[PDB]
Amino acid sequence: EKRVLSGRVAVVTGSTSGIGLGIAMRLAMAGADVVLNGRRQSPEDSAIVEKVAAYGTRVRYFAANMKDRAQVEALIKFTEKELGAVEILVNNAGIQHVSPVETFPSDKWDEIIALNLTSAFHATQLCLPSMRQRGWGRIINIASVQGLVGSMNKSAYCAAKHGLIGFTKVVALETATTGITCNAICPGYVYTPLVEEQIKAVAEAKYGGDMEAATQAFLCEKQPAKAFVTVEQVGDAAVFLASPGADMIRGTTITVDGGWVAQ
Amino acid sequence: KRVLSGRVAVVTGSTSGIGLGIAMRLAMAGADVVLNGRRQSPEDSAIVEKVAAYGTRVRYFAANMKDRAQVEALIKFTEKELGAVEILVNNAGIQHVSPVETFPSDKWDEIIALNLTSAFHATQLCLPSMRQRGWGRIINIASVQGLVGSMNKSAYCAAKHGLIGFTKVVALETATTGITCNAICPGYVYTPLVEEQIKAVAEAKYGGDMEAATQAFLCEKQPAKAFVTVEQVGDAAVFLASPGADMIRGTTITVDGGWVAQ
Amino acid sequence: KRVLSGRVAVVTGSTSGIGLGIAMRLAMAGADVVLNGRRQSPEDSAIVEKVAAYGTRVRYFAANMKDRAQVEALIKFTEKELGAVEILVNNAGIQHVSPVETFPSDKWDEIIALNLTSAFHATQLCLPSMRQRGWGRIINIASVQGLVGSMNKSAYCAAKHGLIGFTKVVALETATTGITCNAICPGYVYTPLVEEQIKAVAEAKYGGDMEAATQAFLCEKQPAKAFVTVEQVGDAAVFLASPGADMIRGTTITVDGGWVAQ
Amino acid sequence: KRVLSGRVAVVTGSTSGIGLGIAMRLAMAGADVVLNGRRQSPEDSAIVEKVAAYGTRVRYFAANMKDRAQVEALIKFTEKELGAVEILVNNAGIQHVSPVETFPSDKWDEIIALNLTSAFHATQLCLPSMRQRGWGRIINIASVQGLVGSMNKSAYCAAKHGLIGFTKVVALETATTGITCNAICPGYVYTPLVEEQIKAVAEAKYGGDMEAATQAFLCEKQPAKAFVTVEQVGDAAVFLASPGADMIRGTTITVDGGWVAQ
Ligand SMILES: NC(=O)C1=CN([C@@H]2O[C@H](COP(=O)(O)OP(=O)(O)OC[C@H]3O[C@@H](n4cnc5c(N)ncnc54)[C@H](OP(=O)(O)O)[C@@H]3O)[C@@H](O)[C@H]2O)C=CC1
Ligand SMILES: NC(=O)C1=CN([C@@H]2O[C@H](COP(=O)(O)OP(=O)(O)OC[C@H]3O[C@@H](n4cnc5c(N)ncnc54)[C@H](OP(=O)(O)O)[C@@H]3O)[C@@H](O)[C@H]2O)C=CC1
Ligand SMILES: NC(=O)C1=CN([C@@H]2O[C@H](COP(=O)(O)OP(=O)(O)OC[C@H]3O[C@@H](n4cnc5c(N)ncnc54)[C@H](OP(=O)(O)O)[C@@H]3O)[C@@H](O)[C@H]2O)C=CC1
Ligand SMILES: NC(=O)C1=CN([C@@H]2O[C@H](COP(=O)(O)OP(=O)(O)OC[C@H]3O[C@@H](n4cnc5c(N)ncnc54)[C@H](OP(=O)(O)O)[C@@H]3O)[C@@H](O)[C@H]2O)C=CC1
Repeated sequence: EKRVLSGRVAVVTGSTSGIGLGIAMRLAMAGADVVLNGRRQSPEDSAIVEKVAAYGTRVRYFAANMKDRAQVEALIKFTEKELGAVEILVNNAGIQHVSPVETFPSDKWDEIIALNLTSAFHATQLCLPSMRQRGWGRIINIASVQGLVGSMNKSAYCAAKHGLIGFTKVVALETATTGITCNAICPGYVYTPLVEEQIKAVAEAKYGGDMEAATQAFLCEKQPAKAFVTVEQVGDAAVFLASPGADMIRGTTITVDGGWVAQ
Repeated sequence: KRVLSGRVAVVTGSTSGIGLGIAMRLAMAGADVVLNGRRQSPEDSAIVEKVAAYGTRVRYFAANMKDRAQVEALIKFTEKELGAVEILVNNAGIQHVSPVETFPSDKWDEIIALNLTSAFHATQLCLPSMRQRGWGRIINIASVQGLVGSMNKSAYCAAKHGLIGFTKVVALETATTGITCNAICPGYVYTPLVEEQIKAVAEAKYGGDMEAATQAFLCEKQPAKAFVTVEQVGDAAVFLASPGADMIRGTTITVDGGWVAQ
Repeated sequence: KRVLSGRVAVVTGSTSGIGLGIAMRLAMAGADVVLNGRRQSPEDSAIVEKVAAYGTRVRYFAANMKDRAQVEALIKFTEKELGAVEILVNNAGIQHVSPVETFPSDKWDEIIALNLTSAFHATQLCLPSMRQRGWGRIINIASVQGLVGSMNKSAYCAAKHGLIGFTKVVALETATTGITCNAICPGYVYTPLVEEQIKAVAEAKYGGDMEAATQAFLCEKQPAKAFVTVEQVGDAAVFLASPGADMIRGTTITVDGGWVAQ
Repeated sequence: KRVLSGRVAVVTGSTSGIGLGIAMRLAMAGADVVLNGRRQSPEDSAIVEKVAAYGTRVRYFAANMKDRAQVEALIKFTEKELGAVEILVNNAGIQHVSPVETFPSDKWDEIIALNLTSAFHATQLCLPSMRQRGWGRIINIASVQGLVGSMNKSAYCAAKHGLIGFTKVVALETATTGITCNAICPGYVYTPLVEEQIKAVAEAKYGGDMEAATQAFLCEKQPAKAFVTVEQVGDAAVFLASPGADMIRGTTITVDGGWVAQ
């Protein structure tokens, strides 16, 4: 019980890649046991368990599609069996689809709402009773600057992320007199596959295949620091929210965005 | 000579409450109006007559906004009867009060479907004509609950926050055009949606006393200690639809007696 | 007849720009108007005639809003000439562009004094009469720079943020009365305050090319790629002063071409 | 080996309350610390000893932050005793509760001077060294009152709103450097600044009952029904000063028991 989160059991959805893996790493570094998650029996990154287990805590991986409420429940029940009560829930799994509103596919709209907002509701609902019984909990929702402002061609995603922030506030208010907090982190751009795919698409469509020009234009359109936020930095924000100094941080956004929301 | 003369408006869920008040004010300002609700015969049998009193063309079309095909049928009906949809007011909406832990899955899905996704469907279906004609207004009826949270309203706060985010994106995609998209955020307004909540509170806490329950409900959130009216929400819709609001884009007009100010 | 018929309005700094545009729209809506600037002889010698074209009573009073005693003289003049101040528009404001490191101390103080503290002085002096009469409108001309920051505008963003916080408190202190207080937050409007900035940018970056400098200046911040007009800011003031805004309290009306939405 | 080892911090108004809590947390995290208040002999004779318990270099310098020449003296004292100022915490602040109508002109000016303008003076004096060194933290202690309004706190809400606006500008002017600027927004914390307000309420409304007044004061605004602690604010400052916060720029860290969430 030396490190700040020693003994706490965390679940990070969509932690085979990107921000989720970064968060899982930082939580383990801080002493938490961690359950990793994605859709596949074999993640594309075969080393994720080894990477997170390097910090001396207990780690598991469980394949579950967060768009299926029964699989969300399976992920929580597996954690309870393997490691113990879920004490830190990080709702992170998420997808993007870029399109003008007029031609935004109906199925893509529904999919983004299902994963990026409703899945967080399902998991939070499943975890809250145990947290209430134990008198402690953290629900950390990975929103976006796109939950606070709009961007062109991201209608479904901005809607889901705004919704996720509204959901965050309600959960925090319903738990405000308890040792359970609920907060959201709002990253600006982070160089993960979700962003790389977008930059590749505009590089081909607009910049003659020049990935450096496309990266600079994509980043600097929105982010005054003219640099990406890192997955380690988002993880550090998750560790902060999970720590005792954040016992009275409730229903808020921690924006880690290079200045995007400031202007 | 009226400020919206000749404009064709569609107001979803306009058989009752705020939607009907908006329709009334739009017609007072000279717009033709298509009213809408789920029923072949709305409960209020005089809604067409009440809105038609201001000398504009009025229609009613029954369509459930949770069904994309019926949203499309509403838009096509308007195009056929009155002409292109120029003012779209996404207003139909529902509430369900429950703690998060026991919030029914189907009730969450229903609230997201109507209070957020149906606005996406109707906006998607109306924007092409608006772009072709170079003018439009999309007015989304959000809530103070789209800006802050309240206990036992997780789905509704989520949907209304999401509706405001959607508003911003549509406004930005149209920012260099004659189309604007904005949201109105009312505080509490005394409609059946709120009356049913006050009844539940009166029965649980105040021995059925609606006078007492209404004041307790209102004063928990609304520093003016008075309700916002359907006419006031309609006046905000007229303002957003008028030429003075050509450069109001992607914003919230909050009409809430001070709720968000504190 | 007209919505503000007979109401007595004071618009500070209404010899130019947004203030004159607000005064014009308030007069068009039927209000009597007191115009105000620093000079006995405003640069624009025609302001009283331009505002008086709408058939209401118009006056001019020279007073520097940075001096509480001259604020009081303006209110007293209005009370003697036209009657009690019913609509107060706190609009006079200045700008100074500089990095924080070299921002002159006296310029910081001057911006705080005019763009924030003068609104407190005028509001304090007008509220007793509004309370005695059971009605009032205080309309504070803020900025998008009261909601977000921009480089090289530390004092102005501070003052305008402060003005928005002040607006909320005044609104909460009057929430159960017939007095409201709100702010309007324009984006860029083509006034001398902005033209001077565009001139500086042109010389620093665009070799004196006003057109190039004007498109760069706008499109850095304002997605509509067009200026907001003084008439549009005036129409927002009329809306806030009307009966449909009786329950709009402590809020911002953002008229900005999409700036705050992204 | 601790996360802020070797960094030199200055915390203004750190003889009491939140400022002392921040100083303690920064030192626990490895920072050298300069404490500050108005008095040659602070009321708490032990502040230096308490902060120095964590094995870092600690100093105290008496200076009134409303006087730009004394802000400069504090910075120059720090440079001489400990080295370049790397972490600046603008914390010193005062409160005055009064309705707007009777708010004393002098108390308004005093609150603006200390709660807003002093942060500008100290920031302006510290930035040049931070830019040369390529690293810095400016942490401004705002309030939930910088994000929303409360009755009878016009000057304070204005100043704290302005401080948040200033924070954004400084962060944008430094966004491509190793300097960040951010604000912490606490809800109610049980310091003398709050205890004096509760005593006023108790004597005015609860017949001297401090326990009743405390619960009413707290529960009107703060859904957690508990006070935030000076240690928690300090932990937020340590987080902002840490490497994980290198890309947190121009934002608010709100530590308020849910106040802004509703
Ligand atoms: N990158 C950025 O700039 C920003 C990202 N965010 C948010 O960060 C979060 C992570 O995104 P990021 O790391 O960027 O994107 P990545 O695509 O790198 O990671 C996405 C993660 O989600 C998992 N995943 C996808 N669909 C499902 C599903 N249906 N069920 C379970 N797991 C799933 C993937 O795992 P697998 O493929 O193994 O199933 C992967 O682990 C998202 O919520 C995103 O909105 C917020 C702000 C900025
Ligand atoms: N009342 C308040 O305090 C506030 C309300 N709002 C918003 O105002 C909007 C109107 O609500 P309000 O007037 O209060 O509530 P009402 O219940 O009074 O009106 C709801 C309207 O929606 C219609 N409706 C319901 N479901 C559907 C559907 N699936 N398809 C089409 N029409 C439908 C009803 O018509 P029928 O029954 O005839 O089908 C009725 O006309 C909602 O979006 C609500 O969220 C926002 C802030 C405050
Ligand atoms: N232009 C823009 O893009 C935006 C402007 N604003 C705000 O709009 C308001 C008006 O600015 P705008 O019209 O652009 O600026 P202008 O410079 O065009 O007008 C400024 C007005 O203030 C008057 N004035 C200046 N100092 C004083 C003083 N001490 N006492 C009394 N009157 C004074 C001037 O009158 P005289 O010289 O005759 O004394 C003039 O009428 C300001 O508060 C500004 O911050 C907000 C958002 C955008
Ligand atoms: N307490 C709360 O609930 C909240 C407080 N805050 C903010 O926290 C900060 C500290 O507040 P809090 O700790 O509560 O108040 P305290 O009154 O407990 O402490 C105030 C500190 O400021 C010092 N001080 C006062 N005037 C000056 C001056 N002119 N120059 C230098 N130092 C001065 C005092 O030291 P000395 O008397 O020795 O000079 C004391 O150290 C303030 O900015 C306040 O607005 C924000 C949110 C909530």
